[PDB]
Amino acid sequence: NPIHDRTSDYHKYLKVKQGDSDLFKLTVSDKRYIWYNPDPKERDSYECGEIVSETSDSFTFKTVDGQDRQVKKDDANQRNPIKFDGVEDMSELSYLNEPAVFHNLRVRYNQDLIYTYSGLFLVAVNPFKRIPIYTQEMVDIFKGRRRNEVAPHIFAISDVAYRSMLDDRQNQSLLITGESGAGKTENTKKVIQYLASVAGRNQANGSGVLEQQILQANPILEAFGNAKTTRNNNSSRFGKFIEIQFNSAGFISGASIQSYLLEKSRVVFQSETERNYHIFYQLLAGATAEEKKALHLAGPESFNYLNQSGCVDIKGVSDSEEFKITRQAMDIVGFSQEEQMSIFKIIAGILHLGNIKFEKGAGEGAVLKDKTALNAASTVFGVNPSVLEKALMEPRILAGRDLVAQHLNVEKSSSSRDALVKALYGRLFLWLVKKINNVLCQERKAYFIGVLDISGFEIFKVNSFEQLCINYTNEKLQQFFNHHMFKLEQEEYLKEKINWTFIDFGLDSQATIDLIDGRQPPGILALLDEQSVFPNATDNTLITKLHSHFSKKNAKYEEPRFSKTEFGVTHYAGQVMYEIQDWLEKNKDPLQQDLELCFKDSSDNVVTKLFNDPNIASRAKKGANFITVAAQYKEQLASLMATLETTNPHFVRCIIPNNKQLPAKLEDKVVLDQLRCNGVLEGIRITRKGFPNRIIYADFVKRYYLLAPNVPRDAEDSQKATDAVLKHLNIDPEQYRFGITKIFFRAGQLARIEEAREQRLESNEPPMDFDDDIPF
Ligand SMILES: Oc1c(Br)cc(Br)cc1-c1[nH]c(Br)c(Br)c1Br
Ligand SMILES: [Mg+2]
Repeated sequence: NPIHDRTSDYHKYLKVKQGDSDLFKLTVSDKRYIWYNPDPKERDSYECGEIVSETSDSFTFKTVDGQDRQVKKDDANQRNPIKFDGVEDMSELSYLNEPAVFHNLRVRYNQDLIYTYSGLFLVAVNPFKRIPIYTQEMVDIFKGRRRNEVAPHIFAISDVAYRSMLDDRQNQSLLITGESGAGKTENTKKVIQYLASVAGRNQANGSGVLEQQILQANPILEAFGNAKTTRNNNSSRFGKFIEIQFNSAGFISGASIQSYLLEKSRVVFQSETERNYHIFYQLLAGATAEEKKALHLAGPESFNYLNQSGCVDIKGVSDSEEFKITRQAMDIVGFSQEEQMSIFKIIAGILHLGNIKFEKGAGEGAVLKDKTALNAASTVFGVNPSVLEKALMEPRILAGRDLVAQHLNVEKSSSSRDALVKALYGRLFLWLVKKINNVLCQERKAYFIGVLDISGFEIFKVNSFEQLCINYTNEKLQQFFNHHMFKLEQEEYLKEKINWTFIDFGLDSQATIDLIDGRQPPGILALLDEQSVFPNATDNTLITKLHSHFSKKNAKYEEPRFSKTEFGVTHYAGQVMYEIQDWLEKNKDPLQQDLELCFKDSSDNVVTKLFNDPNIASRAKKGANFITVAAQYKEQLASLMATLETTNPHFVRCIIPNNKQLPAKLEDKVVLDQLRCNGVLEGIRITRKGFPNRIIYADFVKRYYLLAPNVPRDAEDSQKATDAVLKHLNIDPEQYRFGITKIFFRAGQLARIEEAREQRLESNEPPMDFDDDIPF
């Protein structure tokens, strides 16, 4: 067994290295140490000092240099006995404080051990380097193992979820949190892998093929939906809820993906040093010359949407090599060889349209002198060039009931062309997602395990509407954790009347969540929508309204003194200053009907669908206007949170080590912030200070029954049989507390008492054998 062979890759890569004699001499030392601050100014930079002397309320230690300071014992950050350094579960630490909890993560991380448990939830500090812990071999190890039996691993919590789904017959979900570039997506993938191989049919195409498809899906989505931002080379610019469905038996019956809030302004604009979506870069430098000549493609720097950020390559990635993998996945899912081409015709077309140059006519209406790009785009799109032209600069609109044709100036024509682009892409993602889900969804599920993988919290120099929506979400998920961890939990202890003194773990971002989506009184997204429907409304009228409502009124809000177009929101992960520029047209999402009228008329069977399929081209109507971006997302989100609330949640807090995407560089001010706002320690204090073990006296007969002399799975009070089954074994009763519909146990006490009789081969079935028919 690899688990026990201290030679296996399992031991080499998942277990902490055996120490040496010097270490032992140290581990048994009688000395006591303190975690202190060499420089008060910098709280998060700690040094280990030896406690030299003490008094009733204070410790006195010597610093690294040699000077001695004291500190009242209450404000002392005691260092845990070094036999703890490396603990796979910080729930066990004797002293639970920031430097102590950070030192364990340092120790383990310096050993390439990225996983550690902080109670019921797992932790994952980005390695920023590959580690052989996700092989089929490591998959097999974890399958069917109790969490205690094995080391912390994304595969463990997955399995744990699985058993719980099968056992309680309750749907489950894996919520992976983290800021931008912390591992969420990487860990997301492992959950599927493990879940696909462990609960899959061993390949009967349908179930070994259905699984290959499920697996081949993500690369597709990551090709058109991910990109290089200044915080991650593979940033997920759209969230998603992946659902893995199981039949009543417990085998993978199917899966379905639900995309969310895709940053579609990226196709037309990328900040300095970033990249458009990979998809463009792959097809461009990865397509056959024959294909290269059919879409009139050329060098990335030739296309306006790709040559502006000053970055066309990603250190370590081969767009051509990646382009292949993409086509490889499209085939596994089911995409036709025809469909795929359109996909690229549409992408080539999105590039050409962006090259289109509008110029001032003799008058103020813009003109197109060069038709080269206009026709290239129209050509591969199956549309009519002159129709497109007229649609771009002279869109017909209604004046009351009149039909007036507009004549956009350069500025307005450009923006229209961009609206076309973005609209084109957004539909395609949707479609690609839509198309895909029909392959993977072909049987009514019995149960499912949801895997939420969103865009993490981000703070760029210019933060717009997308960034507000993104952080709004990251704030919503965070509260989902708080609620479940402290709110629901404590609320459970209160009525049981278990005599639980309420604790306020100081974690609650309701004020911030309210300032954004609240309706009455109106939060930010409310006034925004309201401004979005008023005729003579402008960005200025908007920030002013926001200011008007919240400046010097709301605590999570701030009106800057250095700007008249930015407003600051205080998030759990930090304050974020938002530029209000373009929020109106962004929230309205405009597109000229003539353009939409121009594409429905497309010869290409893929494009046509984008503008004709109602669930692709349509848009809800909110009375006299269409539904706003801010309104549907709030709606989509609320729907998810509704879906989430109906499951049993498993948390995984991913932690970025530094801000340089570098391995072996765990910066401590960075890590500590994350652990702080994430509420990790608080997440640990609650499991320690609480009784998380709980079962009614009915299910008490499930495992604790014959414990004792006489006292079976049957009785007419099981509350009578309670204090008799453990009392006989005299289990500390100060460990549990019998409040009243069921009974609680403290800190995995159910476990020690479990193995008391669990790993009991003494009478477990080796009494039959003593005076058998061995008597004559
Ligand atoms: O981009 C547009 C536009 Br300009 C107009 C409509 Br009507 C729909 C889309 C679209 N965008 C995303 Br994103 C999705 Br999903 C869809 Br449908
Ligand atoms: Mg991600």
